Amino acid sequence: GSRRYDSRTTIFSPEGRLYQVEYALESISHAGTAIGIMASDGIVLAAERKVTSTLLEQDTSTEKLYKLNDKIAVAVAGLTADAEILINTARIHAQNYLKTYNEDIPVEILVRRLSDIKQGYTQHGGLRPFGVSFIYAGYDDRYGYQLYTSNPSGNYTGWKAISVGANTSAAQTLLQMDYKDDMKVDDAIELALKTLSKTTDSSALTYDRLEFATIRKGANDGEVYQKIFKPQEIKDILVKTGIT
Amino acid sequence: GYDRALSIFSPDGHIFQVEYALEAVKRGTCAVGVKGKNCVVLGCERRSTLKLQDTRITPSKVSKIDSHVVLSFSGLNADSRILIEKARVEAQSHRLTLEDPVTVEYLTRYVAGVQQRYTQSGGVRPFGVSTLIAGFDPRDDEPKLYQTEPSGIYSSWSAQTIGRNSKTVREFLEKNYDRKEPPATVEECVKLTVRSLLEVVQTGAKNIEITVVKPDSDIVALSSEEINQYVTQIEQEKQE
Amino acid sequence: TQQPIVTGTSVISMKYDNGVIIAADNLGSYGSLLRFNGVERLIPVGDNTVVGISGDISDMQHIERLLKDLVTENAYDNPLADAEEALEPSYIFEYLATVMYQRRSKMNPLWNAIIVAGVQSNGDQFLRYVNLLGVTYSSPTLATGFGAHMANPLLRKVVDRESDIPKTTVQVAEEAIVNAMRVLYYRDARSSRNFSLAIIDKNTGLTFKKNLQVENMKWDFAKDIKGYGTQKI
Amino acid sequence: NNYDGDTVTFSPTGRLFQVEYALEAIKQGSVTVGLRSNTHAVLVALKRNADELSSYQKKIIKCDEHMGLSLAGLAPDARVLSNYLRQQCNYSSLVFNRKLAVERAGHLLCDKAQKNTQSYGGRPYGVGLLIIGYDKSGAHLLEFQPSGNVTELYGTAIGARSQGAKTYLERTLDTFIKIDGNPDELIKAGVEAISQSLRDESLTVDNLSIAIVGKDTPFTIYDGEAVAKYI
Amino acid sequence: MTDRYSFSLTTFSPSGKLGQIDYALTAVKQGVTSLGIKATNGVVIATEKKSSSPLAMSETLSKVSLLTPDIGAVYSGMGPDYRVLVDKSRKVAHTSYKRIYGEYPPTKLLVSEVAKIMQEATQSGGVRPFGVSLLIAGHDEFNGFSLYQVDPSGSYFPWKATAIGKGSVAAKTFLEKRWNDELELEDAIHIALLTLKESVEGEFNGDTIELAIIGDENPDLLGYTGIPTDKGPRFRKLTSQEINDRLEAL
Amino acid sequence: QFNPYGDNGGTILGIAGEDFAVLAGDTRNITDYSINSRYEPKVFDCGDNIVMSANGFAADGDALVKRFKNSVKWYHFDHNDKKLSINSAARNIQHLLYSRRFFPYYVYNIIAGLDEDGKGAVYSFDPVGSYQREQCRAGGAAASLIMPFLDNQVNFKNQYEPGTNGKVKKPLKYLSVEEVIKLVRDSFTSATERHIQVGDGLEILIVTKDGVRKEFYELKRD
Amino acid sequence: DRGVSTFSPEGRLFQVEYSLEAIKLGSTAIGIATKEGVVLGVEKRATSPLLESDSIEKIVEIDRHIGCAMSGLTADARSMIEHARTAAVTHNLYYDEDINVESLTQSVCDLALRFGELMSRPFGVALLIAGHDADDGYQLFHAEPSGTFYRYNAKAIGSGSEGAQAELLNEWHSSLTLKEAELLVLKILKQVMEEKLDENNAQLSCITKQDGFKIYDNEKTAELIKELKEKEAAE
Amino acid sequence: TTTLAFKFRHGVIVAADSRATAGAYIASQTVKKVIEINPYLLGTMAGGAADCSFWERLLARQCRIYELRNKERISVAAASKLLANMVYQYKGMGLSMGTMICGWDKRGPGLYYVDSEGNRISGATFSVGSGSVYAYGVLDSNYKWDLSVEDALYLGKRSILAAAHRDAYSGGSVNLYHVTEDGWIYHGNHDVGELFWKVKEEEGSFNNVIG
Ligand SMILES: *[C@@](C)(CO)[C@](*)(O)[C@H](Cc1ccccc1)NC(=O)[C@H](Cc1ccc(OC)cc1)NC(=O)[C@@H](C)NC(=O)CN1CCOCC1
Ligand SMILES: [Mg+2]
Repeated sequence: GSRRYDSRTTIFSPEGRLYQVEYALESISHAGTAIGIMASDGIVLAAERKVTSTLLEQDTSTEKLYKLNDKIAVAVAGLTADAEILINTARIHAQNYLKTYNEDIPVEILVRRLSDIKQGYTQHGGLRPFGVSFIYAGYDDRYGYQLYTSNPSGNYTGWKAISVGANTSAAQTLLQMDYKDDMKVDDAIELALKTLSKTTDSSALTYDRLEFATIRKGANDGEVYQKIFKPQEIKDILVKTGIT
Repeated sequence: GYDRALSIFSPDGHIFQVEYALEAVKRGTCAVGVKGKNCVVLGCERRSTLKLQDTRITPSKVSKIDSHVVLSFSGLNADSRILIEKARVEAQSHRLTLEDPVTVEYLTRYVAGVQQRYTQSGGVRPFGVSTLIAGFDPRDDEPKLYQTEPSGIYSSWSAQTIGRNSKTVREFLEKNYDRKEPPATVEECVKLTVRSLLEVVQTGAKNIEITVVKPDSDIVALSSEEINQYVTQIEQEKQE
Repeated sequence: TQQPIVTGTSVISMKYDNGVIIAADNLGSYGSLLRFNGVERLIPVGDNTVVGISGDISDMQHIERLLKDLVTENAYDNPLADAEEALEPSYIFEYLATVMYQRRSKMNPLWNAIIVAGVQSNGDQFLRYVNLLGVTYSSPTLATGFGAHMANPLLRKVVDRESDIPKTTVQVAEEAIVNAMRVLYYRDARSSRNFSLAIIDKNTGLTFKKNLQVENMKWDFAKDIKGYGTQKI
Repeated sequence: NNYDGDTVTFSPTGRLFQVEYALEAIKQGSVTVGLRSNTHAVLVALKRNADELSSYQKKIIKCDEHMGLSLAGLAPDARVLSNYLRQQCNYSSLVFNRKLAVERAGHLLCDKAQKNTQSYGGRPYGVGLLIIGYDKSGAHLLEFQPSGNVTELYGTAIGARSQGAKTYLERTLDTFIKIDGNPDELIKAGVEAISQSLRDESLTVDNLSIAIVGKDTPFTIYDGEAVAKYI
Repeated sequence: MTDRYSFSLTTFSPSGKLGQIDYALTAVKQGVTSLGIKATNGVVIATEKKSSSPLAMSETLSKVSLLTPDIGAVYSGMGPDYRVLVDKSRKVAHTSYKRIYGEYPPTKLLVSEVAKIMQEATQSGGVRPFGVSLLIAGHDEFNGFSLYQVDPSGSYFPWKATAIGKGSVAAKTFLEKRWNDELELEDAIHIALLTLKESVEGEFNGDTIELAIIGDENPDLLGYTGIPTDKGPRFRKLTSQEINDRLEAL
Repeated sequence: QFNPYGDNGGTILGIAGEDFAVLAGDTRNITDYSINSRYEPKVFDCGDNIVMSANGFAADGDALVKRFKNSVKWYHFDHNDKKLSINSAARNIQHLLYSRRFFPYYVYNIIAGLDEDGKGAVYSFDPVGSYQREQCRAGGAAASLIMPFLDNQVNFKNQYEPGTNGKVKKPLKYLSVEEVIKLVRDSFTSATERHIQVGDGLEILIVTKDGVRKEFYELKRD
Repeated sequence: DRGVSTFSPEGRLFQVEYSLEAIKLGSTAIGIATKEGVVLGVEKRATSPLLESDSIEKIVEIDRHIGCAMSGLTADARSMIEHARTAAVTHNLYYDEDINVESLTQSVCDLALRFGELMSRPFGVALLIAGHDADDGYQLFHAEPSGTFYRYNAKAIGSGSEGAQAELLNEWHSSLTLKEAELLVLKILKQVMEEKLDENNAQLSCITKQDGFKIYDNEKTAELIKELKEKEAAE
Repeated sequence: TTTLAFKFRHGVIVAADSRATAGAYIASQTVKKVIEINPYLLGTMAGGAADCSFWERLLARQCRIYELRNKERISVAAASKLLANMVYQYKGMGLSMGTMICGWDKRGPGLYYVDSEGNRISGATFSVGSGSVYAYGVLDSNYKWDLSVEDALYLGKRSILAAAHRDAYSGGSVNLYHVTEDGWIYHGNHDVGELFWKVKEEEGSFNNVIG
């Protein structure tokens, strides 16, 4: 019968690893590098688009940075199509929470929910896991600014600074070196771009090969603003930090 | 629905998927449980390969199931969340239907039953998780410490460890822990739990987590400095 | 739950020494309208059973089809279908009785009153009643609807108890049935002159009589009846 | 070889190996004998024990007042099939006030076993049954194979070393068929038949199991000191 | 019976590759060339009508399809897969949008819905990925004109101009030299015909080429008058004659 | 509107002796003012020395008896031909009845037989399963006519010993089967006189350790 | 791969035969039936000295008149015990009586072969079901994952089973007392166990008509062990 | 019916009449309205005879499984709650039950009122049934915590009698129970006919009645 053709996506190896999760992580390691850095007065999200073309319409393009709600955003590394499935689920979850409790969803709760969905695909159903790793950048009134990551295993952890995708080993070393606790957003912006500039597989880091975003309390009085950077705004910040 | 039998017997009478789930536990960070005369302490390893971590928001290794019971684990982190959620739901369901909080033995039996169910259900793989469940029964001053594992077997322990290099710390506990006279105070119990982790951990900085549970829903997690004082005193006595 | 539309009136029957007799008129009424005049309400099953049905005709036709299908199904993989493993009156009745009670228990009844008349393998007379409620009973005489009120009293004068059955011949029993049908034609407003009669004998087998008529009727005395009390002319 | 992984697969020569392997489980099972006359039908079964401390596994199961069977192979599968027969015999009584014909009981078993040989996921039944009964056409004996094949016979035997008893019945055919109105003599012929399949061991009091049904005899099972008469 | 293939047929290999998606992309590579170019006041999509037999009436086979009045689609790869995707795309435009908001979806959101359908065929049980790459051109009020590519994985990218299929590598190079941000629609059609001639072997005329545009509103194609706000479809398929007229000025 | 229930009349009576039990019932079946049958059995031998009668709506009564007889059959299959005790049968019948709590069997049920000590036993049920063991019980149409008579002549209620004047009761001396059958016949003869649904015939089933015996007596047919 | 309900060429279900191998690896459990009662005893086999041995529950009550010992993958037994307890109590609800030991055992064994592609595999545990009823008296059954159950006068399951069964072959007779049976279980357990038998690593239990099913205290068992040592040293 | 139960220093008394009614007709006069859940638990029956009997026996089976699973006797609070949740499923469906779950557990003597309407109430004194209103008068006026077992049994018996006399749908006989920490003890069946006259003479009460 059908058993003959079943790959068995949800099994342990003799060493106690989940084959498909490990292979999904191998896929993600070839994806464009995404970096998240958390500061005292905000969060930075930086990400590299993969070998683009001159004929790609950049200003209407979105492959890395997505908005979940007004307070929370995500950077993607892996299969974009898979990520959009999860992103729409997360957007719905955030709205369900808001309808139920009349309060914006705490960041961790949203992260846990998505991570639980990913976990399910590794334990039951016989389906391949989502080949996606997220960096969650968000704010709530309990813990303030928060950075999380989740991977196809459904495991999630909190970070001060973190990278996913390609060259994370090199990128994490550079972040661990120059990061300090009393750091500010403007400094974190510079660190993120410098790290990408050194870890990139491309010849040079340009505006057309980047997606960038910040979450700042730099909004008029006690409130939070999400800024998805436009192509011209990425070009300006590259000149300001002295990369181009 | 996906019905495929993943956990099955082999010619030599082994269920490999359940045994490979134990290998996932062996890979997991070390967890230790020690019960004193009037308390139980849960110690947990934090691997220092991950720095730049935000320790405020990172999921803690010890989880409260109810106000009087806690659960720590070794193995796959994502798998543990599913067991903990189920355990927490059952704990409230028990209070709701029977008007008493769960006993530690009952909660352990439930969690172990879930783990077992995933070893002979179609389309699912076993949990790659072993748990240490500790606490005090309602209106009782006797300490309780149980262990579970992927196969679904569970048992009570005077002291026990699970995870990577658990063989070494179990060796330490077997010679150091005396049943006739267990750690009389909280200090003695915590000290013995830290000592046991220092056989394996590496550095005694942010790699050791300690959680003390006392009777009548008195649960507290020690801080870095409080633990560091234990690490200091242990090694100063060792230099002799 | 429904209401009966096209209906059939009384079915009457009785036991005699060697078998059973059953009869029913050929009318299908539509309320007070005597709509259909050629309706057969006695339905033979094999050569040993006749099922007489009163009540809703659409449900009767449904039952008729179930019985026809029952014969077909019994013949399947059955070399003794026309012998030892042929359908018995008791088998046919219990099947219907099962169906009737199940249907009432779903609040969707077959709006009928049924009498299964026949002769068993061992020569024993079979005569049992079942209706829309699933209520069953047996008696030396059985009748449905108006027949219960008018025919039974007349038929019970012939066979009052079990011991009167061997003393009753087929000629006497048929005479009583035919007389009862005449009485029902006098007094039942939803009856017709035309009727069918069936005899199931253990020796002579199944005799099915169609196109019978009520005859020897008394009407002459009507000419003398004038007015409603005081009128003389 | 490559075509024996499941029941849904024919071999290149048109064989169903899983069904043949299920047939093999019957041959490993303990011997049981069936035979009949015109008035009665008899089952004789050699029960098997695990060891000297253990009991002797029951081989005969009652299905109705007028019908029952003996088993050889996987006992749990016999429990499932006998339970099905019990329900079918019972459906016939409750609905039609009719005792189920033995021939029709065989047709139902055939059809139930067949569904397990043509579908994926399931498995064939691993048991052989000998059904006896008395209905409106007299005494009957049936042999059930889990391939689905059901056969009406005067006498037969299934299980280990069953060929010896089957040969005996083939010689005795003309004699035991005529044993009418004599239950004890018909059982004697059955006990003598099953004796042709014995090696080393002999028929003891807790070893032998007998059942009978007939004209004025409900299906009854005899065990223990009740069969000492026939030893 | 029952569909017992409840498990994924597309899975990660040790190298991290999703084999069936790669193989689907290989099928797209073998497919006939199709392209899309975005102008300032319109979009053009084009492809070759590769007729399987001269006895076959190639007019009955439509490679370029209307999805909504302001959105069109063309493909490269497996034709039957494309046909069913068009049926689903047309339906989802109504069920998930028009029946809710009372208007047709914007290009990017319809593309998003099509992409979702193709992603699900890449993860759901007992199915293979679609063996097509789509080029979807469209217009809506707030986003203006747009052109999107959709791959077997479900990934989609917005393009100024692009090509897919047989001679896509050469065609994309050709488009890079000719494309600018000041192109009028007629200029884009001209460039589309030049680009497409390079990949075609045999006959090159209005009967062997299929070409459609997203441009100005066509009130003559609306089918009714009386409602000022309804001005007609922006999608228009060019006729055989209209193509041949532009091949003389080529 | 369709009424799924009916009333087939009839009356039943169960009396328990020291080492026997009787279950009696008239043989008349009726609807409204008509007679369906003058002899339609209402009390049945269900096996294992248990007799049963479900009085009220005949279609429901026949179904319940049919189910209980079936329950006895499967009790033998499932428990090695073990004998179903009267107390076990009663509990089983409760569950048959309550399984239709929201569409009841419209019957009053009585069973009779012997308990495990060999003494006479009668169990009485309501339509939804409440049962209890009794020494004396009449059920059905004329139950209210008969029960007061049995309270007086079986349990000696309101009867005292002469001379004492209400100070000392009449002692509870057991009854024989012959004395019981007299009370049964007089009960039904009296009921037949004053109740229109009672008459035609009387069939009594007597249960002893030896088995189940029957006795039939004619009644007035008016 | 291959079906879960597949027959081998010899006519055996692969999975059932493989589950029997798992039971051979399990700790020893012994049952002895007498006319004064049935005795059940088990090897606890703690994996470490820190493991509180009294929490090892390999002997279990099903009803007041039925007990149960297990051997093999003991986690698999929990749902079987649960079903057994439910069956026993449910029968008491429907029939106002105790349930027959055979009927209870049959109910447990009906679960056994409910596996396929229902649960995904057979049970990896064997059960010794001991009890008493009025019809057949004191009984001992051995319930396997094949769905088969044999009644026994005495039976041993687990790692030291064939060695223990041979010993039970010689020692059992129809006139055994309860006290004699208790010592006999302790004797054979001590013989097949790896570690030295004491009150902490072995557990006794019995079922009598009067007192019902009882698990023995460690103080009570300790005395029976001391009584055993002295009687073996007596000759 | 009339049923009552009350807690006191020495446990809990449970009393009930024995009349069963079918309109004006007295169907039975020997009915057990007290249910034996387990040796330390009792249940009363008022309203639907079949309903009370069936659900409480179902409760009893539920309680026994509890003991097997948990190696421990169920509490009165948990037992009453299982019943309450069981009947709550069938709320509005026509069930008619008025019950009291009486027992002794780790918290001492326990008494819960549970009905088909959904109420579940812990209390020291309860009386349910058509005659409850008559019984409450005697209870409330004579009830103390420091009551002897002898006096307590009489109070519960006398309270039923008061109701049996006045209420037409209450009577027959009185069944008494006493629940201790060592289990429940049955204190006999008392015919109201004989009991009434006895109490009248000894107590002097019921002066208006002639005897
Ligand atoms: C008093 C007597 C009535 O208010 C009390 O509530 C008793 C309680 C009771 C408890 C257990 C067993 C018997 C009685 N209730 C009744 O007697 C009820 C009152 C009642 C009548 C009608 C109802 O339908 C709406 C509901 C309640 N009577 C019954 O339940 C009656 C229908 N059944 C029985 O009497 C059962 N007996 C009758 C004789 O055969 C044996 C069973
Ligand atoms: Mg009368």
